[PDB]
Amino acid sequence: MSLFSAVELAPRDPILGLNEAFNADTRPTKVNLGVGVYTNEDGKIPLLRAVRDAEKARVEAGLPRGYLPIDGIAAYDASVQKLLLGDDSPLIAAGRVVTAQALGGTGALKIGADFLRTLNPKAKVAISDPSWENHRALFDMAGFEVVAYPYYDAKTNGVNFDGMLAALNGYEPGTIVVLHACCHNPTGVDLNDAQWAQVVEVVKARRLVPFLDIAYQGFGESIEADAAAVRLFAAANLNVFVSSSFSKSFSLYGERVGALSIITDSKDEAARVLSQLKRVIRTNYSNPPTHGGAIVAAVLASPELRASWVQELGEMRDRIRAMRNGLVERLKAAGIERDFSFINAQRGMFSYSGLTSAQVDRLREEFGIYAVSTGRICVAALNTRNLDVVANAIAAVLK
Amino acid sequence: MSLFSAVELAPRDPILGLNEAFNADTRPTKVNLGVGVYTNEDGKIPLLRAVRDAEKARVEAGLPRGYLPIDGIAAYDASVQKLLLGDDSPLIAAGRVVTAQALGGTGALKIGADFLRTLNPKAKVAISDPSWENHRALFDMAGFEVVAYPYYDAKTNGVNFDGMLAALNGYEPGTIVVLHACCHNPTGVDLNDAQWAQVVEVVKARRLVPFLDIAYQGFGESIEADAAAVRLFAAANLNVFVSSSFSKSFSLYGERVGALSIITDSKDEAARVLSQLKRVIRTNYSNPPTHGGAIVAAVLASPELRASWVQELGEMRDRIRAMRNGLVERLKAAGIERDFSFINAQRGMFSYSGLTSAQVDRLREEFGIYAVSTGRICVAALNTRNLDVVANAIAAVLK
Repeated sequence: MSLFSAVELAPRDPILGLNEAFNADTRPTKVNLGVGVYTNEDGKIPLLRAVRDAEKARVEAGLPRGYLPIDGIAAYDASVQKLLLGDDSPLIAAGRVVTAQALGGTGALKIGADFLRTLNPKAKVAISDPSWENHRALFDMAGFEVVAYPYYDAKTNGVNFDGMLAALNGYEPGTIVVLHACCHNPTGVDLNDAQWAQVVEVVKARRLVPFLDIAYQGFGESIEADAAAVRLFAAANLNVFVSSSFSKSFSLYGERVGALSIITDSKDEAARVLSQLKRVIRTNYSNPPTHGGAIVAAVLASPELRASWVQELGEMRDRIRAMRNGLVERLKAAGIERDFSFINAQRGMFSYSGLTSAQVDRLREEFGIYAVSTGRICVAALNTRNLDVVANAIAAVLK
Repeated sequence: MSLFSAVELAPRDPILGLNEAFNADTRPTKVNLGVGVYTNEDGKIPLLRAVRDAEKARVEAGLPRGYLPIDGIAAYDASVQKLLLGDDSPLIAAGRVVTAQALGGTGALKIGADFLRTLNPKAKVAISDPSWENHRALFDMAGFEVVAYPYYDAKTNGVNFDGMLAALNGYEPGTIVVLHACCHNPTGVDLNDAQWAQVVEVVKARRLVPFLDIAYQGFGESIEADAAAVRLFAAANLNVFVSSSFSKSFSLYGERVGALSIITDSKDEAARVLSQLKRVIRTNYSNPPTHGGAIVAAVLASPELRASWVQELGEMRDRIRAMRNGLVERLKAAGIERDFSFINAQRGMFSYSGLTSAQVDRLREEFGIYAVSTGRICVAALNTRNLDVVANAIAAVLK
């Protein structure tokens, strides 16, 4: 009968079990492919040059640290909109886009979810099959029933687009559809620009609410190309929600730098929407933190710093591609039955390897190489120092 | 039929209107007593020497920015507990205290509220009459009905403590009672230590859930004394929620550094409670920002920095005291018959001046002194350069 006596232990994230086993493994050569960050060859997170440079310049200014506005640093908010929509967006010019700084991509999703709940608390939320675990968890906690649209096709290592479109073609008006812009998490399987056009047409025709989640702008093809899906929705004169993150693109995970952007029909509608979004932020955490956002805003505003960022993010994009192709080449040379060509078609930090749970267990026990029970691997955790070890271990497990 | 067509324009924050008026006043002797932050003799928000040093050390170290644990930097959480409960707390030793890094005091209130809603969604929340405006808004948005206990007594400039106790004695088991630990915001009227003892007794007897809000530890009497209310609840073996903030005490408003602490009955219960708190954090913003928390942790861990902080916090405490007494002295010298003793009895950044709305209007129009319509003034906005203009204006409006 005490206040907490009925409190249960929360469900364990299945990652915790993987990390526990990895950590207890006394072999000095072990590889964790279950992570969700981009690492360097020492298994550590890089500090980007543009970030280091910006921080060094800013700390010398010794600035006071009063509160930011509820919706964050205005210049940051403006730079985010241009990064997403393009410098010459007519929506920006018409004052139709609302952007609030947020606590990463996660925070943006939350503030969007909470605002959406006030608009129509009977709407359902549709996510990809499968999706980044916190999509379902976040929207369910925000009060929504969550359903999944067909997406990943294990038989083809691609997208079951027919199943996706058929699902969308059955959703009721107001259903919130959570769409990865690119670099699908956790599978790496992405839609092409033509499949995106069909998605936009159905969302429009059925009055669905698209909620784009763009956490990897720059990891797919290019900074500009990776925004394509967001811009297609923008061009369609839809109300669109966009959660964006700089956690990965700036290697700034732990500073919690993202944004929620909403496309509205008018300046007046933008003002009303922002006014309500401010309430939802203020009663959660008042106003956002300064450091991360200030640094991203500084990098984006400086031609030199921005060019350094573009270059480095491109090197990260390209290293992932080199690892993807190196794994494919090696598994081919190894004489494996399974064709791993799909690894080059998948994009971003992850791939669904297609290893069975049994094969993943063998890979761990026999070789100290840790993949997720789903077959997920973080290709961003491969480097020239472990690539051959990993490829040879896979070749061994696959017979 | 459009998605946002029913969205209303939220009511605008009245303080913005006051600030904009203040900024549109051309009189260079104007003073804004409607603010909510500490400023120094020079009228600036201070960057504390200890923070300057910790920040410089952090940035120049060139450190990467991986994700923090969901519950933040463990060393920071540990330092918070000892700051609140004392180094030799037997509850800390027994593993009974849960502490999660939070997005300021506000964020701590939010995570606590969301957790409480899962425990018992029918509980009501009782706040002081009056209270920091975001108390009512935050708990309402989190799904609670909010009531107010009698507290500030306009006729005595003190506390209606009989009314307060009568209210608590009428509340049902499970009622969450939000209690300012010291430096009451917005009145500056605090409970004495005999009063606190009775509040603990009633909370215990009536099975109420105390939620302490300690945003000004160090601004009342001392760092240790200011935690007395918290320690009294801890000593009574009650399950107590504590939102603590470093926004004011470290002058780190814009970095969002605070914490939620919860006293539980056992190490096992602490594990189950923490796990649930993690779930509430993860589905909100995933994990907290690093920069401000790293700075606080460093200050508290570095003897030389901690000592600098103690000194400088004491100087802020002492400057407010100097402003309160300097105001009282000048009003007496100006020949005001009213007893302003209460300005010296009241503690922290705010006082209710007792001016009527119409007297506040005249202070603005005639003298360019901007007070809130409630008569609230920020005594930390006074300094030696504006004390006479403020005292002379107040005297003019009071015969």
